[PDB]
Amino acid sequence: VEELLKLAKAAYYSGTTVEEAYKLALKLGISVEELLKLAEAAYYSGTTVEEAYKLALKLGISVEELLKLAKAAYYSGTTVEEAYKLALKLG
Amino acid sequence: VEELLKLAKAAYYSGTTVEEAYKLALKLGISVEELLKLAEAAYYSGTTVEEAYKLALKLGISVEELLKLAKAAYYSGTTVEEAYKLALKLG
Amino acid sequence: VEELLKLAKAAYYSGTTVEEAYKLALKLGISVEELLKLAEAAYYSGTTVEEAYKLALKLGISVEELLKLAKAAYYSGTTVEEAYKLALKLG
Amino acid sequence: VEELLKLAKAAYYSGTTVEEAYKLALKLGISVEELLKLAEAAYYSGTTVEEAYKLALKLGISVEELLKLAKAAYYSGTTVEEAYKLALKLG
Amino acid sequence: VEELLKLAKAAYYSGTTVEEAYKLALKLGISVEELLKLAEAAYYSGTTVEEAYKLALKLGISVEELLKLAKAAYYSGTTVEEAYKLALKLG
Amino acid sequence: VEELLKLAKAAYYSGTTVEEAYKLALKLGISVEELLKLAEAAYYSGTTVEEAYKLALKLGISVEELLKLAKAAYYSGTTVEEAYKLALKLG
Amino acid sequence: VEELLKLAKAAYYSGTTVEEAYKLALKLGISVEELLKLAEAAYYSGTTVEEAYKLALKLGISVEELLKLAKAAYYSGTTVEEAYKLALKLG
Amino acid sequence: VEELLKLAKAAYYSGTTVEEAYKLALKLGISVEELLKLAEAAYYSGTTVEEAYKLALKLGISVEELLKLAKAAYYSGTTVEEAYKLALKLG
Repeated sequence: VEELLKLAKAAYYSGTTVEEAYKLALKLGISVEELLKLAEAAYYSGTTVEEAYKLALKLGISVEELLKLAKAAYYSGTTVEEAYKLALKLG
Repeated sequence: VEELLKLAKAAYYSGTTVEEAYKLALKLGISVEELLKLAEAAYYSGTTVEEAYKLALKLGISVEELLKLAKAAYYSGTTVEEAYKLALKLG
Repeated sequence: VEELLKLAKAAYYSGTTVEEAYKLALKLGISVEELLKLAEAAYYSGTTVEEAYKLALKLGISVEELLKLAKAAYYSGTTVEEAYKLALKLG
Repeated sequence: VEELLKLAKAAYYSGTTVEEAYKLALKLGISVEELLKLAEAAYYSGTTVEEAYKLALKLGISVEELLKLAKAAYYSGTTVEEAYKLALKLG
Repeated sequence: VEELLKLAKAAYYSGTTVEEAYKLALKLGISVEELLKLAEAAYYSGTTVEEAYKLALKLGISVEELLKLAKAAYYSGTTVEEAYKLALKLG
Repeated sequence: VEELLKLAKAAYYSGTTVEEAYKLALKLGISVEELLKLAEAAYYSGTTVEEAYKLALKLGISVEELLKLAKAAYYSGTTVEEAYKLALKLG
Repeated sequence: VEELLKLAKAAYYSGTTVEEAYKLALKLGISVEELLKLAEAAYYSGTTVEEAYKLALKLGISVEELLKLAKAAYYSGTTVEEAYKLALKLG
Repeated sequence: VEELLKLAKAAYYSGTTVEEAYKLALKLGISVEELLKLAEAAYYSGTTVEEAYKLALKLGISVEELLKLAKAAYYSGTTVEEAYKLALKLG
């Protein structure tokens, strides 16, 4: 029932349903926790979940770091990529 | 004094007074913790506490599982029963 | 520096200054933690700190129990004494 | 990404940007944690981060103690210096 | 407006909304400061705010000590409990 | 030269020039500090400075409280008015 | 060791080494603090340190006023001289 | 709980565990503050904590001066010893 609640939260974030979220979590071969993180991230950044996961592999990072980066980017008022580049520019 | 505070929180949730909550806790033969859980659940679902407990026996579950089901149902925009059926449907 | 902050919080709650709070803490022979608890309590109940402390002895309880009783009373919409009587009526 | 988030919080608090915050952290030769602390302090006290740091050296104290003093001063309705003088006055 | 800002920080940290944060502050009968502390703690530790609070009562400690333990645990790469056990082990 | 720098910051925020900012600060009969606060606020909220000042009188508050409310609203993802109403609803 | 650190920060700002900075500090007969201020200024304005000091004598001002003028000019998007003329124009 | 956190930070910096850091703090007969300073220093210099502490005696200075020298060296791009020699060359 817990995973279901997580899925319901993710479905809330992505504006979709719970079944779609469930199939999407399988498609990307991930757990519901990672899916929820990616949901929060995608919501704070203003993109989709799949785009989020793709950017998460592109920059070669985990879902937590990506969520944190999406929050940070939301604060600073930029995209996640600009925020990563800024994270590296200062080392 | 702790149980009384629990009862006061439950009274906040259920919109009643503390004595009604106590007599209700006797009626259903439950503890103040279970009563408080059922209160939160009843708030998230939009039903009464007694209705909540009855649904908790109907579906043959605990108060905690019922609470989780009420949150899950609250996000997706359905009732607790639809949430139970969906909880079994996806395994 | 911490104890001073406790005194400043208590002074905020009781609407007085920090020196007054300190002297009140001396007068009643209590610690700044107990003073802060009694301050919060006094605010939730809508009385002074001294009234709160006197009520704490009247009912023969600790500062923690009194604070919990003040919270409970804040929720239920009654006095701390009525809440105590309700705490006894239900055992 | 964590340090970047700290920098984003500090940049939010100080109303500046994140790069400006980092360069400010270089100027004063401090860490991002100290920078964020000095930011909070500066907000509760109503000064800049640099002013906060100068006041922090003036009194020969740490950033944490200064933060506590800024909170205390914010509550009591005084400046950080009067709060220090009060910190010594009461021993 | 200040308490509201604290609630907004806590709501940002916990990834929820502000109203949810307030109702969460009622549920646990705590102040917004304690709520924010428990939020930070929950972030550094990787748990919920409620889980954080339960762990805070389990060990019979304050919210500040718990926050410090969550930071320590985040740095050292352990749980908050192992950090507590380490806090006692070294005396 | 300080007031001029403040005016340059405000002109940065409002996307206008320094002379316009100066005449605008006179028009509203305010100091440059209040103007800068209103600039930050108007930027975080996505409105003009005059609209900001008008909302600041409408709700009968100061410039600092309004800036804090604009930041909070920026975090929560709502307008300043909804944030004020939420600030009152919970008391 | 402090002055050396100031010199190292100044060396960061001016992009040179520490010895060049020291000999430059002798050349202009100034202290390391003034040198550091002039470094920051030179960075914000996009000129050299010597150019900065020469402009500081040209306009007959201190290093601090020149720094403030460089920031002010940096926001509005003009040179320090335009900023001086504008500083006098508005009184 | 604070001293434990200092030890955890130092353990982060030195890449070891907290117990190792504690035993190192005993071996060298120093406080956790000095240990943390020496940790930061050792990180900025790219050596171990013991090397840093030995270098602190070699040059006959305090932990603060050594940390400042490590920062300076980090900026200028040299070793702590070369930075010390530069600190003496300029008097």
